[PDB]
Amino acid sequence: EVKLVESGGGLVQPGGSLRLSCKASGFTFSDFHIYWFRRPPGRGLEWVGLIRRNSYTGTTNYAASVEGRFTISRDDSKSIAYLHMSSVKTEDTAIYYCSDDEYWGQGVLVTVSS
Amino acid sequence: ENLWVTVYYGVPVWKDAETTLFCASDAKAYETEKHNVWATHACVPTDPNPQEIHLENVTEEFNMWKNNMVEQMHTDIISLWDQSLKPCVKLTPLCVTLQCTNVTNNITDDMRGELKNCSFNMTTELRDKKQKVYSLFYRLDVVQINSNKEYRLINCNTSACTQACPKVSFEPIPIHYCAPAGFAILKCKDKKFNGTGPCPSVSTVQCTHGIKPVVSTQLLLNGSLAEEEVMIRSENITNNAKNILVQFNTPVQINCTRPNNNTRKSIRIGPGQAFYATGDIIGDIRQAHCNVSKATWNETLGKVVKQLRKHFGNNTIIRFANSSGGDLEVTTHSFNCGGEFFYCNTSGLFNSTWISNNDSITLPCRIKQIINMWQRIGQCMYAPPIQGVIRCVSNITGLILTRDGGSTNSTTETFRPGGGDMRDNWRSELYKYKVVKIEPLGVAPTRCKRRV
Amino acid sequence: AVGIGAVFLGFLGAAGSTMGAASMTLTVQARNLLSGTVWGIKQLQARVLAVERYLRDQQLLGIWGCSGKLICCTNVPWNSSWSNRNLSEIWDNMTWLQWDKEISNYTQIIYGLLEESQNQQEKNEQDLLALD
Amino acid sequence: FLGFLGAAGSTMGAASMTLTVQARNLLSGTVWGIKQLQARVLAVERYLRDQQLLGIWGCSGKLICCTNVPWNSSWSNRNLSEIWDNMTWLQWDKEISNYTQIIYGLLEESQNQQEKNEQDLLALD
Amino acid sequence: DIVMTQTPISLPVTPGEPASMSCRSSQSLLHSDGRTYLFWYLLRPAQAPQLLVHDVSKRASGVPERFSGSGSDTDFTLKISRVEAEDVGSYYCMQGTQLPLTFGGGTNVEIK
Ligand SMILES: *[C@@H]1O[C@H](CO)[C@@H](O)[C@H](O)[C@H]1NC(C)=O
Ligand SMILES: *[C@@H]1O[C@H](CO)[C@@H](O)[C@H](O)[C@H]1NC(C)=O
Ligand SMILES: *[C@@H]1O[C@H](CO)[C@@H](O)[C@H](O)[C@H]1NC(C)=O
Ligand SMILES: *[C@@H]1O[C@H](CO)[C@@H](O)[C@H](O)[C@H]1NC(C)=O
Ligand SMILES: *[C@@H]1O[C@H](CO)[C@@H](O)[C@H](O)[C@H]1NC(C)=O
Ligand SMILES: *[C@@H]1O[C@H](CO)[C@@H](O)[C@H](O)[C@H]1NC(C)=O
Ligand SMILES: *[C@@H]1O[C@H](CO)[C@@H](O)[C@H](O)[C@H]1NC(C)=O
Ligand SMILES: *[C@@H]1O[C@H](CO)[C@@H](O)[C@H](O)[C@H]1NC(C)=O
Ligand SMILES: *[C@@H]1O[C@H](CO)[C@@H](O)[C@H](O)[C@H]1NC(C)=O
Ligand SMILES: *[C@@H]1O[C@H](CO)[C@@H](O)[C@H](O)[C@H]1NC(C)=O
Ligand SMILES: *[C@@H]1O[C@H](CO)[C@@H](O)[C@H](O)[C@H]1NC(C)=O
Ligand SMILES: *[C@@H]1O[C@H](CO)[C@@H](O)[C@H](O)[C@H]1NC(C)=O
Ligand SMILES: *[C@@H]1O[C@H](CO)[C@@H](O)[C@H](O)[C@H]1NC(C)=O
Ligand SMILES: *[C@@H]1O[C@H](CO)[C@@H](O)[C@H](O)[C@H]1NC(C)=O
Ligand SMILES: *[C@@H]1O[C@H](CO)[C@@H](O)[C@H](O)[C@H]1NC(C)=O
Ligand SMILES: *[C@@H]1O[C@H](CO)[C@@H](O)[C@H](O)[C@H]1NC(C)=O
Ligand SMILES: *[C@@H]1O[C@H](CO)[C@@H](O)[C@H](O)[C@H]1NC(C)=O
Ligand SMILES: *[C@@H]1O[C@H](CO)[C@@H](O)[C@H](O)[C@H]1NC(C)=O
Ligand SMILES: *[C@@H]1O[C@H](CO)[C@@H](O)[C@H](O)[C@H]1NC(C)=O
Ligand SMILES: *[C@@H]1O[C@H](CO)[C@@H](O)[C@H](O)[C@H]1NC(C)=O
Repeated sequence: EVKLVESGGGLVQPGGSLRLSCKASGFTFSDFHIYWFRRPPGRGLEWVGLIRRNSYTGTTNYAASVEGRFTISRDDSKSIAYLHMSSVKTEDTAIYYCSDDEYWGQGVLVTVSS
Repeated sequence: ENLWVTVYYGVPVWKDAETTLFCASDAKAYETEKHNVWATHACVPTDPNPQEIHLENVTEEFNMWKNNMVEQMHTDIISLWDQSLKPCVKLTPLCVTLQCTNVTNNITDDMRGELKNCSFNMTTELRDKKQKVYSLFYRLDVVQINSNKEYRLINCNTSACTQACPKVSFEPIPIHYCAPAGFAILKCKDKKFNGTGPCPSVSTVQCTHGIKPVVSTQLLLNGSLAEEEVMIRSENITNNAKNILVQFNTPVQINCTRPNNNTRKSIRIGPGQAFYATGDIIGDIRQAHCNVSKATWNETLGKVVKQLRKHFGNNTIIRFANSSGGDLEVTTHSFNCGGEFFYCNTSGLFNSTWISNNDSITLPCRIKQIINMWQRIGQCMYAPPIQGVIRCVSNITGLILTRDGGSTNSTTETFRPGGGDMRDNWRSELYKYKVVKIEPLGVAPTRCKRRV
Repeated sequence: AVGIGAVFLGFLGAAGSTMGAASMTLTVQARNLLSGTVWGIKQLQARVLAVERYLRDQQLLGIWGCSGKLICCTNVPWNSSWSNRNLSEIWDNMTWLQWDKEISNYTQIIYGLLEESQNQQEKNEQDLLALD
Repeated sequence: FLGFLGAAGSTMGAASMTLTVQARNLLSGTVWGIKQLQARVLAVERYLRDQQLLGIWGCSGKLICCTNVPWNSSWSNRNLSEIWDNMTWLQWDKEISNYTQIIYGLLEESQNQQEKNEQDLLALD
Repeated sequence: DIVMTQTPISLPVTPGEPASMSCRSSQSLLHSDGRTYLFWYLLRPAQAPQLLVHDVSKRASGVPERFSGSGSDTDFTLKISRVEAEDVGSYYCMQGTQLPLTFGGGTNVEIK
C-alpha cells in the first residue's frame, strides 16, 4: 500500500518562510519522480514544481509563477521530500499535494495573511 | 588512488563535419496539379511538430562565410531547375531570318522602339509544307544581320534552347533541410548575431525553417526580418572587394505592374509540338514600372547610415550612388513577377548624400524573354507570353551593397549596389545554422575493476 | 507511476552538464546512430556509409571486454602522466566536451595495446578450462 | 609484425595468436558510382551473416571459443600432437570440408539450444 | 504552453444514465516515443484525488469497470455507463507531453 502524508502547513506572514514535508512508504522512494501540485480556493488544480530521481541527474523544474522563490529537495535516507517556500505573496494560498503521477496525498492547507 | 580505465558509449561530444541533407515539404505542396519548378516527388514531406531542445552552458563558434550548408543548396536549386525543362518543347527551328518592322499604333514615347513586329517562315506538321506566321518580339531579343530589315534571334550563334513548359509555375515554396542519422544541426538563438564569432545561446533543431528560393538582384525580396536593429554583416569590413549584406527590421513594400494586356497565340511547329507567340495588344502601349514609397524609404535609409558609421567613423560622410557597369543582370534589379522577368532601373533609390550632423518613386523596368540564368553560357530558356495584366506585391527585406574604396576614409565613403552570384541570397538565411558530427565513444578514469 | 513524457532530456540535452550527470543519459545519443538516377544515389551512399561506420565501433567494442554494454570498466592502469587530476574535479567540475580536448592526443595509446589485453585473458582462460 | 595474412604458412600454434589482424580487415572503409555501392553492401552482408552464425551458438563476442560437443562427426583420425604443430590452417580445410555442415548443426541443436533451456528452468526456483 | 478546454462546465447526470464529457488541446499531444499523454483525474470533495484513465484510453488502478475513455488527438472524451451516487466531484484533464504540465478547466457533476 502506497501512503503519502503532507505536513508542515500553517499560517505565515507575507514574506516569511515555511517547509512542507512529504513522506512515502511501501515502495522504493529512490526509483520515482516526485511532483507537487496545489489547489487555490475556487479554482482548479495547478502545477507547482518537479524533481527527478537520483539516477536521472536529480534535476528540478519549476513553474513560471514560482520560479526562484520555491525550491524542492529530496532526502533518500529519511524518504522525505522537502518543499521550501520563502518571500511568498498574498496569492499563494492553496492546498499543496504530494504525488507520484498515480497516487496523491491528503494535502495540507497553507494560508498567508497579515 | 587506484584508478582504472572505463569506457562509455553515447557521450554528448560533437565535431564539425560535412554531409548531405534531405528535404522537408509542407502539406500544401502534397496536393499539386500544376507542378512547380521546386515541386515534390523527389524528397519527403515533413511532420507538423518541430523538435527544439535548448542546450544550456554551451558556447559554440559559428562562421557564415565558410558554411558548406549554402553550397549544397545552390547545387540542389540548379539541379531542380534543369529537371523541369526536359519534357517540353525545344525551340530549334526558330533560327530563321526575321523580317521585322516597328510598331507605332498607340505607343507612348519613353516605349518608342521596344516592340518589333516580325514575320517569318515556319515548318508545319507535314514535312512537305510550310506556313507564314508572325509574332511580336522585344528589342532586347533580336539583333540585325544586315522599313523591312532582316533580323535574327540573339541566341542563334550560341545554342538552341528549350521553351518553358506552359503548365509549370515559378512561384517559390518553402523548403526545410533536415539532418541524417549521426549528425545534428545547431541553431544560434542570439538576437544581435553578426555571423563570425561565438554564440552563447545554442539550441538543437531537427529541421530548419522554410527558406523560399527567391531569385533577385540588388534587393532581397520576401526574406526574414531582424528582431532588434538593422544588421551589417561582411567577411572583412576593411576590404572593399567584399560585398556587404544589410538586413532590415521593418519591410519596405514594393509594388509593380505590367500595364498592357497581351494575347497568346499558339503555333504548331511539328507533330505534338507547339510554339506560343504574341498576338495583338488591345489598347495602348505603355511602360512597366515599380513604385516605392518616398517616406518609408527615407526611414529605412536613415537607419542603415546610422549603423554604417559604427565601423567607419562618427564624423564621416556617407554617399549612395548607382551601379557602375556590366551586363543587364548586375546593373539592374531583376526578379520574377507572375512569369515575366523584369529588369528595373534602381537609380532613384540611391541618390542621397548624408551629412554627419502620399508620394512614390517610379522605377522604369524592361522585360525580356530569352534569358540566361546562374551565369551559365549555352543554356537559355524562352518564357512564353502571359495573357492579361500582371501585378505583384513584395517586401524589401535587405540590400547587397558594395563599397567603392579610395583614400581619405574620414572624409567620404560611397556605397553602390552589387550583385552577381546567387549564393549571397541564401547566405542571408542559413547564417545561424551549423552541422556537426556526433562522436559517442570516450574513456575516463573510474575505480571499477573487472573480475566481479 | 504510469509515466510522464515531460521528464525527458532530449537529444544532446545534457551537453552542458557535468561528466557525472551526463553519464546517465547515454541511451538518447546511442539510439540516434541507427535511425533512418541523380539525387537518389547520394542519399543511398550516405545511408550505406552510416551503416558501415556504426559497425566499426561495435567491432572495436567486440574486442576488449565490453560487448553489448554502454558503461563498461576494464583493468587497464592509469598513470598520472595522462591527466593528473582528482575524482572530485573530473566528474563534478568538467564537461564531456572539455574532457575530449584534454585527453585527445593520448587516446591512441589507450585505444591500442594497453586496452587490447583481452588476448592475455582469452589464453589465460582456455588453459584453466583445460584442467579438471 | 607479420601483417595481414602473415601467418599463412605458419603452423596452427603460431597462427592462432594473430586472429585480431584478420578480424579487423573484414570491415574497412555509372562506372565507379555503382560498383562501390554494390560491393560495400555485399561486404557488410557477408560479415553480418558470419557474426550472426557465431552467436546463435554460445560464442557471441570471443575470438577463441571452445564448447562441449564431442569429436564424433568430424573424422580427423589424427591426435592433437601432430595437428597443432605439424599442419597449417589451409591444409585443415582440405581434410574437414565434407563434415562442416553436419558439425554446424550439432552446435545449434545439441549446444546453446538445449543448453539455454535448463538454464531458463533453473533460474525459476 | 498548451491550454486545455473542458466542455461543459456543469453536467447534471441522473443516477443511472450514461454521461459524457470532453477535453481539447491547442497542440498535438503525441510524444517522440510514440505515446499520447492524457490523464483524467477525479476530484471528490474532501477526499484524495484519483487517477481514472491514463494514456488516453487505458484503465488505471481501481476504476471498477465503469469509466472508459477514447480519442485520437486534440479531441478526447470520457464515458460513464452506470452512474452511481459516489460519482460526484470535479474532473480535470492534464497533459504530460511537454512542460509545463497544464491542467484543464473543470466539470462539476451533480445529481439532478
Ligand atoms: C504585324 O505585321 C503583320 C503582317 O505580317 C500584320 O498583319 C499585323 O497587323 C502587324 N501587327 C502590328 C501590331 O503591327
Ligand atoms: C518565306 O518564303 C517565301 C518564299 O519561300 C519568301 O518569299 C518570303 O520572303 C519568306 N518570308 C520570310 C523570309 O520572312
Ligand atoms: C562580429 O562580432 C564579433 C564578436 O562580436 C567580432 O569579433 C567581429 O569583428 C564582428 N564582425 C563584424 C563584421 O562586425
Ligand atoms: C510582407 O510584409 C507584411 C508585413 O508588413 C506581411 O504581413 C506579409 O506576409 C509579407 N509578405 C511576404 C513575407 O511575402
Ligand atoms: C582584411 O582586409 C585588410 C585590408 O583591407 C587586410 O590587411 C587583412 O589581411 C584582411 N583580413 C583579415 C583582417 O582577416
Ligand atoms: C486584355 O486582353 C485580354 C485578351 O486576352 C482580355 O481578356 C482582358 O480583359 C483585357 N484587359 C482588360 C483590362 O480588359
Ligand atoms: C501595392 O498594393 C497595396 C495593396 O494592394 C497598396 O496599398 C499599395 O499602395 C501599392 N503600392 C504602391 C507603391 O502604391
Ligand atoms: C527624404 O528624402 C528626400 C530625398 O533626398 C530628402 O530630400 C528629404 O530631406 C528626406 N526627408 C527626411 C525627413 O529625411
Ligand atoms: C556617435 O555619435 C553619437 C552622437 O549622438 C553617439 O550617440 C554615438 O554613441 C556615437 N557612436 C560611437 C562613439 O561609436
Ligand atoms: C548611373 O547614374 C548616372 C547618372 O549620373 C547615369 O549616367 C548612369 O547611366 C547610371 N548607370 C546605371 C547602371 O544606372
Ligand atoms: C537608368 O536610368 C539612368 C538615368 O535615369 C539612365 O542613364 C540609364 O540609361 C537607365 N538604364 C540603365 C539600364 O541604367
Ligand atoms: C538625384 O536627385 C536630383 C535632385 O533631386 C535629380 O536632379 C537627379 O536627376 C537625381 N538622379 C537621378 C539618377 O535620378
Ligand atoms: C548549467 O550549469 C548550472 C550551474 O549552476 C547547472 O545548475 C545547470 O544544470 C547546467 N545546465 C544543464 C542543462 O545541466
Ligand atoms: C603511463 O602510461 C603512459 C602511456 O602513454 C606513458 O606515457 C607514461 O610514461 C607511463 N608512466 C609510467 C610508466 O610511469
Ligand atoms: C586531490 O585531493 C587531495 C586531498 O583530497 C589533495 O591533497 C591533492 O593535492 C589533490 N590533487 C590535486 C591534483 O590537486
Ligand atoms: C595534443 O597534441 C597535438 C599534436 O599535434 C597538439 O596539436 C594539441 O595541441 C595537443 N593538445 C593539447 C591540449 O595541448
Ligand atoms: C617452411 O618450410 C621449411 C622447410 O621444411 C621449414 O624449415 C620452415 O620452418 C617453414 N616455415 C615456417 C614459418 O614454418
Ligand atoms: C557419430 O559418428 C557415427 C559414425 O558413423 C555416425 O554414424 C553418426 O551420425 C555421428 N553422429 C552425428 C550426430 O553425426
Ligand atoms: C593418436 O594419434 C597418433 C598419431 O600421431 C597415433 O599413432 C595413435 O595411435 C593415436 N592414438 C589412439 C588411441 O588412437
Ligand atoms: C564430401 O562430399 C564430396 C561430394 O560428394 C566428395 O567429393 C568428398 O569426397 C566427400 N568427402 C570425403 C572425405 O569423402
